[PDB]
Formats: sequence, C-alpha cells, structure tokens
Amino acid sequence: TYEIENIRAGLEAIISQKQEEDCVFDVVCNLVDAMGEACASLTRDDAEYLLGRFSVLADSVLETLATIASSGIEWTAEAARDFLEGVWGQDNFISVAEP
Amino acid sequence: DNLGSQSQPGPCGYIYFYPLATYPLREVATLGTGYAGHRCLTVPLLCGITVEPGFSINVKALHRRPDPNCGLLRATSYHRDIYVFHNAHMVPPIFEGPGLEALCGETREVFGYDAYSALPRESSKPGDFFPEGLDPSAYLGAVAITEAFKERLYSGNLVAIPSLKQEVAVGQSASVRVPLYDKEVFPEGVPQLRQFYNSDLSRCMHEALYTGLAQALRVRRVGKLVELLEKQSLQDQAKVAKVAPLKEFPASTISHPDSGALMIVDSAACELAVSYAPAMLEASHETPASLNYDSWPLFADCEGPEARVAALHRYNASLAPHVSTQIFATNSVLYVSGVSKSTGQGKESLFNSFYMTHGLGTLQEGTWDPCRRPCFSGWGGPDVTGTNGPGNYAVEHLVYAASFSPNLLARYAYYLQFCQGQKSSLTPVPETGSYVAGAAASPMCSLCEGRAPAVCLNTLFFRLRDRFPPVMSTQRRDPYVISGASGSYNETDFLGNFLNFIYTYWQLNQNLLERLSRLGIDAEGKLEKEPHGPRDFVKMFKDVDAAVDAEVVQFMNSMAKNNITYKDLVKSCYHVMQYSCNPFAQPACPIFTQLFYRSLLTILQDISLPICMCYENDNPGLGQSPPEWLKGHYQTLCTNFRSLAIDKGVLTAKEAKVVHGEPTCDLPDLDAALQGRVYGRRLPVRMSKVLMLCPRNIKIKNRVVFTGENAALQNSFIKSTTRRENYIINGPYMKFLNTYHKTLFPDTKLSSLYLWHNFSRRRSVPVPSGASAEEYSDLALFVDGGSRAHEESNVIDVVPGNLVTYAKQRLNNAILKACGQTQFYISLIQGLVPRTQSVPARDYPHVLGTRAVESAAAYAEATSSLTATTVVCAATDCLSQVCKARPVVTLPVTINKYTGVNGNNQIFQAGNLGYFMGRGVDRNLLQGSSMRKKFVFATPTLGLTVKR
DNA sequence: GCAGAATCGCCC
Ligand SMILES: [Zn+2]
Repeated sequence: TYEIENIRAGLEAIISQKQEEDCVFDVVCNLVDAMGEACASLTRDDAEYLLGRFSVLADSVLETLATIASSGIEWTAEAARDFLEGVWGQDNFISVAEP
Repeated sequence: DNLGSQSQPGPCGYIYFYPLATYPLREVATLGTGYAGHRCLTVPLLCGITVEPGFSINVKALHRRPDPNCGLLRATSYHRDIYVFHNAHMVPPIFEGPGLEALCGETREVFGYDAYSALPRESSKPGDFFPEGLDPSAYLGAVAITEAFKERLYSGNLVAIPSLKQEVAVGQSASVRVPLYDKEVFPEGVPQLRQFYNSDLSRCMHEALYTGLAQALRVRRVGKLVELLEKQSLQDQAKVAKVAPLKEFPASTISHPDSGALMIVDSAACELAVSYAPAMLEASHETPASLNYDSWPLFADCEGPEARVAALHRYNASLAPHVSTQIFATNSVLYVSGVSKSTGQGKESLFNSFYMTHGLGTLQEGTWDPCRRPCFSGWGGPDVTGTNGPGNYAVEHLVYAASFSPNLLARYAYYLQFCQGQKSSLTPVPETGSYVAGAAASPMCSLCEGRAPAVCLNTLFFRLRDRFPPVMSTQRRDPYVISGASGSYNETDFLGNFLNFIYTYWQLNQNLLERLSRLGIDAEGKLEKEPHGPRDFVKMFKDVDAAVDAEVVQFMNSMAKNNITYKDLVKSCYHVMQYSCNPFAQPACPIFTQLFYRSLLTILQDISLPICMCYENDNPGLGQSPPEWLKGHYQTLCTNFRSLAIDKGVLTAKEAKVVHGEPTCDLPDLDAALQGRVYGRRLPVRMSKVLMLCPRNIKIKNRVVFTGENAALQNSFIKSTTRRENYIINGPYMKFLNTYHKTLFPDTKLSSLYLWHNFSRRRSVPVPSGASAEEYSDLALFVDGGSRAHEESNVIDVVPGNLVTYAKQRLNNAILKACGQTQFYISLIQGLVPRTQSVPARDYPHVLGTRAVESAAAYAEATSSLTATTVVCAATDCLSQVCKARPVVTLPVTINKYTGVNGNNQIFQAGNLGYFMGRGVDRNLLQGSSMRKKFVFATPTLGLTVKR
C-alpha cells in the first residue's frame, strides 16, 4: 500500500467510531501527526481524497488548518490540541419526533 | 460527391522557411519534442503557426510523368507532424535533462533493434534548396509531407524546385515555401545529387515514426519495414504478403501444442494491419475547427509573449494524465507483447480463443524465426541495479516505451514532471534535498555526470519510482488501454442508448432542462438566486421534484398511446462512446501521433483474429511456415477481411471512388522550372489510383442493466432494503446541506456531518438564536422523510453534487420503477477529469533547471520562494456533460466476438469497456474491483481549442 | 479479481 492509503484508512477509523462529540479536532490532530508542516498547504482535492466516504468534512478541516497556520505554533499534535481545545475557552436543541 | 474528388492538383510536399527575427520560437517549443543538443525535432501541423491560414490538408499529388505530355495524380492527406531540420538549434528543448541520445543508443542495441543507417552521399547544401536571395543563416527550415509519399522523403527520392517559391504569411511572419516532387516526375532523370536529402531528418523519422510502428508489429528490422511500406505505396502491393519473413516468436509460442496454427494466425493478423492501416491514414479527412491556432479560446485573456507561453503550459498540464496512464498502466498499448491461444484447459469460447497479450518480461526474452531457428538471444536486464531494485521496472523500460527516441523520450519526461510522487508505506527513502545534493550529484551518473542533479532523468525516475507497473511474463486475456479524440455522438446518460431513435430519451432530457431553466437553474446546475434560509431550501427541492414528476407523467402517457414495449428496451440498453479515426482530430502533441497510430494497428490485429482462425481451420498449415502458406492464401484473406471486419459492430468505414473532372490542368512547366524558368502549361492528367477507404469511428459499448439470470454474479449487484444509520449522510441532500450550512445555521461551531449524524441517532436539531422552532422542525422532517424514500427506492449508486444531477437521478429512478427493474443496482461510468494546482516547489526539483546543488541546506533555500504546477484527477458524477464538451479520452477495451442470432452463422464484434491494471495509474482507482462502476479519463476541448 | 451482445444510419 501507498502512504496516502494508510492515512485514509486511519481517518475513516476516527470518524466512524465517535459519538456525542464533533470529530473535526481528532481528524486535524491525526493529519498534523502524519504530515506536520505539509498540512499548511494541503489542497481541497487532497483533503477530499484522504476523508474517503466522509469528504463533505473537507471545508471544516481546511479552515481549522488555516487557523493553526495563521497563529504560529510548531506543527505537532500536542501544540495543535493546546491551541484548538484552548481557543473555545452555545447551541439550543429541539427534539423532533418520527411519524 | 466526396472530399477526394473535390481536392486540387499539387506537389508531394513543401519545405517552409520561417524568419528568425520574428518567428515565435518559445511558443512552438511548448508543442515540440526538442532535447538538449538536438539536430532535428517534430512539431504539429497548425494553421497560423506552422502553416498559413487556409492550408489544404487534402490534395491530388502529381507523382509520375510516363512521358513529358502526361501526368498521374494520387489522392492523399498530409502527414500530421512537421519535421524541423535546418537551424533547429534555435528552437528551445521541451526537457532540460542531458545525455539522452547515448542512453537511447545503448538501450536500442540490448533489445536488438536496428539503428538508422545513412546514405553514402552528403546532405543537400542550403544553396541547392533555398530560394535565390534568402540568407540561409536568417531562417528556420522545416518539411510538411503527404501521408502517401513520406517514405520517399526518408529514402532521399524527392526533388526540391526553388524557382517555384511562394510568399506566405504564417501568423505575423513573412515566410516562403518551396514545393517537393517525386523523382518519377522527370522521365529523363535528374543527376543523383540534385535529389533532396538530409541525414538528420531521416534519422529523426527512423526513431520517432517508424520504430513505434515496428514495435506494434513485434518486428526489429525497422529499415526493412520502411522499404516494404515504400513499395506498397508506389507499386500497389496491398494484396501481396510482405511482413511475414520479418516476424519473431517467443518459446511460449514455439512450444505451444497448437504452435503451427498460432504462428500462421499472428503472421496473418500483422499482414492485414500493414495492408489496411496506411490506406485509412492516407484517406481524405474532414478539417476540424481545432486546427486553427489563431482562433483557440485558451489565449483570450493573454497580453504579450510571456502570458501566451504560460497559457500553453497550463494546456499541456491538462493533457498529462492521458500520457502518464499510458506509462503507469500494466496493460498500456505500449506494452503489447504478441498473440496467444486459450490452451483447451481454459475459459474462452471458440471465437475468443486467440487473443492479444501484454508483458515487459516477455518483451525481453529470446526469439525464434518463422523456420524455428534461433534469432534474437534476449536480454538479462540491467547490468547494474538501479534505484527500483532487481526484477522491477527500470529506466530502460521507459526508454523502450519511448521507442528509443531522444525526441519522444524528452516529451514523455516533460509530462511526467507534472505528476505527484506516491511513496510506498513501508520503505525508508531519502528526503528530496538529500537525494539531489547526494546520490544525484555523484560523478558516476552516466547521464549528467552529477552536473545537472535537479533535472536529470535519473532524479525524475527516483521521484516517481513506486508508480511504475510490474515486469510481467504471463499469457492472460486482459483489456488494453487506448488514447485519442472522441466522436460526435456519445450516449453516456444513466440509461445510455435507450430510445435514441423513433418522443426520444434525448428529447426527454432536453424537456427536463427547459423546466429547470424556468425555476432559475442552468445546465451546469448554477442558481440565479441562492436560498435565504430554511423555507427557501425546502421550496427549491419541492419545486424541482414537482417538475420531474410532471415530465414522467407525460413520457409514460406517450409510451401508452404509441404502443412502445419499453420494458424490453430497458433490459437491452448500452452506454456508447465513439473513438474517432481522423488523425487531424487528435490533440496538438507529437506523442498523440504515436498513441493514435499504435491504437489503430492494435485494434485491426484484434478484429482479424477469428477471421484468420476460421480460414486456417478450413485451409490448414500442414507444417508449412507462415511465409509459404501466405504465398498461396493471402489474396483471399484480404477480400474476407474487407467484408467481415467492417460494419460488423466495432469499426465503420466507407469506400469511395475518386474522379478528376478536367482532362487537363494548369501547372508550371517542370522541365522549365528545373532549369530556373516559371511559366504555365496545360498538362493532360489521369488518376493512378481510383479507390479510397475513408475510416469513420471505433465504437466502445457498456451494458447498463443486470437481469439476475447469471446467478454467480448477483452479490455484486443486489439492492438491500433495510433501514441503515447512514441514510441522511449517504442520502441525496448531504452535499446541499453542507453547501448551505452557514446560511442555515449562522453561528454554530458544529460541522454539517456531525449536526445531521446527531439528528439521525438522537432526533435533535439546534435552533438558531433569532429564528423560530416550527421552521427548523419542518426542515428536519423534510430531510428525514425524503432520505428514507430514497433509501427504499434508489437503484443509482450516486450522491448528487448539483441540482441537475439530483433531478436526472430522480427521473431515471422513476423509469426503472415503471419497468420493474428495482432488485439490482445499474452499471455506472464515471469520468476522471484533470485539475491543475500550484504547490510549493520543495518536492519538485525540476524547477531549479541545470543548476548545481552544493548541499541539502542550499536546496531548501533555493526552493523556499518557488512553486510548481502539478495535476490530479477529480471524479465526476455526470459523464454526459463532459461528453458534450468533445473530450480527449483514455479507456481500457477488450474486443469480444460472437455468432449472430436465429441461425446467422456470421462473426460479429463488440468493443467492451474494461479495467485499468497497475496500482500507480490513479489514487481514485485504489481499493473484481467493481463489476458495477467503470472509469474513463476525459479532458474537454470546447472553450480550450474550439470556440463555443 | 473484473456480465452480454446480429449489424449498419439516423443526431437534435
Ligand atoms: Zn544524473
């Protein structure tokens, strides 16, 4: 297998195994571990390939990578969690039945 | 009437002279095959840059005078490539890597191929072919040649007549042309040194034209192939056997239990290709709009020379996936190895039992001649192991794919520079800077001596190493990959050729597009007004659904009143693609000349296999050699092929009679012009050949509906019906819910995937702070109910990316439900379309040029501010809109053969769409792989080379 | 590890 096939199989495992949180930060920390600095210039066509059956997430990943690149930390999964999980610090939800 | 009869009397070719002070040398270099140190190169024939506007590609060439008072005329088209041979050092190279001519020369010899052998004379001096009063140092010289007389150019048998010069405008350059005539126009003869010859031109033709035609026939004696092609053109030898004594066979052929029959069939198939391919290439062709370079739309915004050259590099980058696929695919047309027989203990039916094989490992083996004597001794592979290792693909296999030509190899390397590298997941590799400053700078490199480490072909090979195919020695029946221009009428919507003629399926699709235009949606799916909030989003979908469902009611009520049996017609429908047989329809690249010609020769051989097998079964070889059998049998087999190969389901061609209306024509006096005088004479004329075979199309087919009857295959096609959790996120709305996410939920932190997956599992939805709960609960219930109705009914395995694709999916699901076709998924074709992206240069060392690199630190510094153009392919859900843009295509084909129905004993053919082999071809193909999804590579031409 | 098919033109 190519290196990009292994990154793709590892992201589909993260996304298909979460419940009761959004998945975006764990996907970003996985890409930052796998690629480091090369994330700063990751294209939409490459992001869409790596997300596999979840390629709709690509707009949200590329924005989060732009907030890391425009705020100056080194590219490691520790520094990225300290920034992302720190910069947040909200939604009111209605129940909809089924007929 | 026909294009042959309408064409005018003229010469056999022209020498063009372009002025160096004004000619756009950098533009032609981007369309050329120049290598560093070249003496000759090829360029495309194009109106406004290599020939004048209104150049006539079809002519009646004057080629013989039996006596001074009679001329004979041959109808012919021009050859597609122009050969630049005088002052050629003034055109820049396409690729900067050094040492290619010695590499090609060494590799040709280990494969046992014939090098160019020069005539014992010198080349013609400039003062013997230039117009009087032109300075030979001020001009670039090039030849344009007719397809019927190009072997006479190669062998030094044409005559140039400078007194017959004509002034022509080539773009903004004041150019001159001089006519070429065959030496048979002079019945008293001309002195032998008065004939036109150039050793560099003939050598370039040997390497870049004829060696690839020889490789497509499995012939090594390239010079003997050229002599027999010349004699076929001039002496009408199409029905005489000629290639069989040049054939060679591997041990798997010689030891086969049916060896005698197999040697006859492979020989006869190569003879039929040599008789018929030149005749179809010489035919009169239509002149495409893409031939006029000064009207190409891709220049529309350009100001000045630098802007135009940059536009040509972006054009080339969009063609690169076609060329890389023919290098990386294991089943490329460039790797076809011979013919083999299903050995009784095999799956094939009788008409499929002989088939074409591929394999680079087989292409290295030793061979035997037609009398079973030892012939070529073979090659053991690289004498020193290169960076890809033992038994793997080496740079010599890329040199073999480029026909041992430094001109073709330079242009293949230039296209390969656009490709992404893909490292293996388990192999340690140096970083790009430490390879370029380290091993690539070694004084032991045979190409660059370590003095061009960033551009060297060994550095490009090292970067792309894991994308090359395996080296194969097996004998399996696989599809092979072809490249070229598409034809006018392609049927690639979801039901293909269903109700194409009689309202029709094409009219149904046009009626749907008109209803969507009245809702404010265009043919590519762009809106005139985007939705403001939850209500508009729902209303947009309900109005599109109501438009589709009204058109279904009219169409079904038509089928009722007209009594059409459409339930049966759905079961038998096919996707249909046309591969064009016009050599002038091909894209403006000299590599596409080789890919078109070799695609055509391969298809003719494959069509002939059952035709030859049946004739030899009725007329057996009895231990005669193929040459001695063909001596009695070939004239009958030519007549059988013409009847049985054409209009039987793959190849279409028309025969035409060529007539000239006047008994005389106004021409220059050639006996006066040879002595320097110009005046008109009315020469009596007649045709030398009356019959022409105009090629039309090759047809590629793919079945849509699975009937259940083959019970072995069902698990690849079966439609599930149970409620899944992924029903919203893999349903019809998810891409639209993501596009409009910020208009729908203005100030949330949640992703669209998580918001809707949370509603799927937990039945809860967030309500935006200023909005109202009713309006959001209505949005949630609209998405849910619609997503379950799609889950229960859908047989088209697509998630739609635009409102036109959404509406067409809804329409075709409603037709299939009326037919009862709701238990299986249908077959799909997807287009892989090129996309061009600018990226940081660090992993693309070719941007540094022929520069020295002293350290990995200096490489990083030198690349820090630079960028490279690279290309990747995107999958399209909608091949139909791409086919309207007249695309260049690359696809895999197998020609299957079968008996007719109802006791019709005749052999019929279908060219079925197949699969790509080799993991390096494209990342979108990576996981047979699918029975129900197939792929085609496509690049559009409308809005690039042809105006809308 | 990759259906089955008697064929041509017609084309908006
Ligand atoms: Zn080198």
